[PDB]
Amino acid sequence: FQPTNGVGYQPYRVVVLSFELLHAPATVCGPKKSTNLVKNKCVNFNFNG
Amino acid sequence: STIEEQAKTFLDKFNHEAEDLFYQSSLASWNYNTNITEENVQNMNNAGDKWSAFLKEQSTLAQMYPLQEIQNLTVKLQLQALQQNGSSVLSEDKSKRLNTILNTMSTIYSTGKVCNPDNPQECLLLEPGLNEIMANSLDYNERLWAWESWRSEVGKQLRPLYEEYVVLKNEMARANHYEDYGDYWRGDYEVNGVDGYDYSRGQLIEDVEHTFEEIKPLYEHLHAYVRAKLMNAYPSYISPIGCLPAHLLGDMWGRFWTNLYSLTVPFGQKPNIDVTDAMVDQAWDAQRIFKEAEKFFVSVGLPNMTQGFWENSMLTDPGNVQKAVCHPTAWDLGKGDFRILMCTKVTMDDFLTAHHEMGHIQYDMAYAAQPFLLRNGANEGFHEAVGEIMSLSAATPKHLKSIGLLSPDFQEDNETEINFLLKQALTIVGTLPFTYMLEKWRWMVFKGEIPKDQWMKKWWEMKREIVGVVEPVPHDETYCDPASLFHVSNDYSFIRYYTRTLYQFQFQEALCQAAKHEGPLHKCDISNSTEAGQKLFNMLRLGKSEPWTLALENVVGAKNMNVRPLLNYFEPLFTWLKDQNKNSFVGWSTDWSPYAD
Repeated sequence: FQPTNGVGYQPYRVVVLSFELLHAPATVCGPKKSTNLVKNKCVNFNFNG
Repeated sequence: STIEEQAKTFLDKFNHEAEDLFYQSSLASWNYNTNITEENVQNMNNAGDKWSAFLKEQSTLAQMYPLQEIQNLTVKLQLQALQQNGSSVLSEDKSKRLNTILNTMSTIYSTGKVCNPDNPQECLLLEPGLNEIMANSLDYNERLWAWESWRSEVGKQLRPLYEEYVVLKNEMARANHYEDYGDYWRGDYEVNGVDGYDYSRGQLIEDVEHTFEEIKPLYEHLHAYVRAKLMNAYPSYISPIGCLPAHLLGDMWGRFWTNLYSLTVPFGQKPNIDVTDAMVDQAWDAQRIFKEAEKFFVSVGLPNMTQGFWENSMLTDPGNVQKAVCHPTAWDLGKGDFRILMCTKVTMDDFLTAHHEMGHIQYDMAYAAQPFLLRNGANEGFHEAVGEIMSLSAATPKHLKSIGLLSPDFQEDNETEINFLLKQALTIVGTLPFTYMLEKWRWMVFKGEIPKDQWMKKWWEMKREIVGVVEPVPHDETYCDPASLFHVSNDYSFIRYYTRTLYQFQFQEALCQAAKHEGPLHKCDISNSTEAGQKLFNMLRLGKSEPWTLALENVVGAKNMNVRPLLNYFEPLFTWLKDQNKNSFVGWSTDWSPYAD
């Protein structure tokens, strides 16, 4: 690995993410953005399911 | 388990080592050529010694693999390209003597300096002194003096060295299972094991002779016109029936007659097609020219060039603190490294040579996916053919008009086309008879058909016959006039030029067919032709992974070399020359000589 190496020979860091979903309870997930908490008004809501 | 599998594993390991080792050697060479320093010489020597030792060790470890039991064509081809012992098949002492003689001949050719009798201390080398004298100075006496002095002070020294080198190469080829070293060099084009595409070493001679005899009428008419023009210039020095003097052809060997173009121009009042002034007006430089070449190659369908080229390759003169060889070179350094080393100036010639070098680079990267042994052209005449067709396509007036260099108001007439065709003839087919005669003379010399006591007396025979060119002064066997050329004095195959010329004409004809150009062949441009580029890349990617006969068939539909595309290219010029030579004798006379009155 030299600075003068070819484009296909320059070093490349690579990460492989395997999202395994086995029998164990789900642990990692998205942020699940907490929307702004309105009140005293008819609105559909979802609190932790 | 099997020997074939072990050979495949050994070849894979050799390729893995060779990629890195050749990359280091090529990087050292690039550093040395961009900056010539003593440390650059030292690391060049180190890299070369390492690479040569590695190659020899791999060749030795591969020769034990039997090639007859290997059914994989690629593996067998790689091994035979590796198992080639070469001159090492001889003893160590004989190989050392051959190498020493090669170095001595190369030095004598390079250091060949002739001193005028008027001033012994005033001496000129072949380059740039003698070459300029024989290409620009029109004086009969000066050219004759330079020619005779070179062939005396260089030919007499080289004749024993050249003879010993010839016999050593011949005995090496005999130990290499070749009838002569001429056969050893013809084995490069040799193809075996492929039904319908195998090529024999003597088939090369047959094809070259057949193509030359096809060109013979056109060459005779061109020689007649050139001799008529030279008589218009030197009436008392050249006979209308006799052959042309060797020193009056624009060069020492008479190889290129383009220097006689000023003396043989069809229409001297017709302006020459040159957009160098347009480049100056548009302020084009090396980077602009390379960008335009890349844009054109993208237009024909080839992929865009890597930016690492721009990072690494040099385009202009690298100042004056460091010294660099400004000769146009295309470097395939390996491991994804492609560069061009050339000091590009603002002229049409540099434009064309830069396009030639970048076409070389495109061909090199086309077969980059091939293994290390297969990362090369199929034959010595393929890559340069690609470069020449790229230069020709870049030189088309249509392309110049499209890019804005050639203004649209520029008119194309019959006289300008005739001048262009005649200049192209003097550049291309001027050397084809010379190349053919020199190659045949070398073939017979290696085969031993020409004894020493007649060597020169045989050489000047075919010069008078094949080329229709007579030496201005007689030369004895002490002279080594064939060795007065670079390739003969440096052991380089000279048929490569004829083969590459024919390949480039065939490729140009095929590309014009694919692009469906309308008009004369010399006016054909492959701009905005994606299909032609795709077809070309279909075997450019092959490189030497497939027989060159198969590659040529995949381009032009012919499995063998021919000059029919050359005939199509020069047909208007052929007709013009035949019309002009109605009053000038066509042919030559071997008996007549400038030294005989």
